Amino acid sequence: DVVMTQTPLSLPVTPGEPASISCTSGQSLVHINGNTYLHWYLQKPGQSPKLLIYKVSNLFSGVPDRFSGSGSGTDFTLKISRVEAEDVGVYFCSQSTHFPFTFGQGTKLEIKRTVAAPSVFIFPPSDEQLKSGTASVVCLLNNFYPREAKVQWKVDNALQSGNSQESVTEQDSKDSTYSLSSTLTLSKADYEKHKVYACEVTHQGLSSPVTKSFNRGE
Amino acid sequence: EVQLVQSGAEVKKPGESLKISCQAFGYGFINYLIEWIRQMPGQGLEWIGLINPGSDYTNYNENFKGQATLSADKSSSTAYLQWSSLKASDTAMYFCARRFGYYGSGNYFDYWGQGTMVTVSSASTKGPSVFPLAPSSGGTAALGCLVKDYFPEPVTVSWNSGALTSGVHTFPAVLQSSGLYSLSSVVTVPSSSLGTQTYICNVNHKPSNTKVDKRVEPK
Ligand SMILES: CCCCCCCCCCCCCC(=O)OC[C@@H](O)COP(=O)(O)O
Repeated sequence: DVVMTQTPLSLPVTPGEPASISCTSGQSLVHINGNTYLHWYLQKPGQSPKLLIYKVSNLFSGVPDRFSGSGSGTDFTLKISRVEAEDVGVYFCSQSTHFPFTFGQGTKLEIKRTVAAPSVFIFPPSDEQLKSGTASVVCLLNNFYPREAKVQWKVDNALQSGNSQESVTEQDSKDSTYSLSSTLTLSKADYEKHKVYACEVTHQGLSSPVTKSFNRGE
Repeated sequence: EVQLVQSGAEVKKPGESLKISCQAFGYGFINYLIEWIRQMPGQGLEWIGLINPGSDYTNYNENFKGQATLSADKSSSTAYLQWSSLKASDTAMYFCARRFGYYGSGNYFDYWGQGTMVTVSSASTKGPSVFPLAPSSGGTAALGCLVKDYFPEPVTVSWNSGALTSGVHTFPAVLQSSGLYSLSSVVTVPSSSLGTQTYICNVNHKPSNTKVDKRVEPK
């Protein structure tokens, strides 16, 4: 099949500046009929993709002329003359020259803003939950930028592994920040074995790692 | 305006089959080129195949041949996708789309169905438990609700019956090793309000007819 490779995987952009995204196909997209059926789509979270550019360079109806497409054979480029807030989401290249039709893996355009450190919060498990035989410990990283963040769980100074899961919000449309939750899950039997529960957060916005903790009880 | 309407969300067990529909509205269904494309968890687009209802023409992604069967009913203007021997990894949003006409036609369409969410799992319907994420420290405090151990997706969470939206973050669900989902919803509020203002998260899980209001208070 014709593999389509997109770069970069992520593109933080500041509104007003130009942007450019690349798509390479593992074989020529020039059809025997002379046309090149390479298209560009933009998808927003929770929605279907929407067509921006067809056959390399033709703007789909309604698409503003700040978008353009170029390239030939195997190498293709989508460009935005000056980025606007509305341009955010996942860009996919698409080929319909060769069956099976294929797609690139996507390039995510997000808003670049100044670095913002997370506000960190820890939540002990509730009495209610404990009664049912399980303990969830939640660590919240609120309103930070950029998305890269490290959360480590320490239980009585010991590093935890394989017992936590992380979840992340979509970039806030108004303040351009992310928020993140990390949830440590233990049996009630395992939770009452230890005292100190600690969430350690590493982020570009913080001078050094920040730790919130509680002692089981108090 | 041409529209494509797909059948409702499906929950299936491993090994079962499904058949989902894509209903067209407009004359000329027989000349359509209908494609099916699925999309995995915030992931890439996987092309399944294309069908022309006016002829025997079909083309299938080889990777799904003999799981997938595309068909069309010209009398009802409906296209169908059948998928046999479903696996957990077949969990995805399934779209039908009309994008192209015949080569040389000059036709570029961008008609997409609303998508059919398909969940494949051995799990049984179960409503969530809802636990408070209590605030503690005058600046701003965070609080929330942990919505644990439900199936299938989705749940909805509002605060104070939708009266509070500002500063709320409702995280995507994660699938636990038990096969049940879990999510948290948090809000940041003024510290000074904590003594006076009530905070209740309202959790609705339609697939189980579950409605839970959980009051979140300090201590
Ligand atoms: C006698 C043979 C008829 C049976 C053919 C049925 C299957 C047709 C498969 C066609 C795939 C079309 C993919 C595509 O990219 O279409 C673009 C066209 O929209 C417009 O083409 P153009 O821009 O006018 O060259």
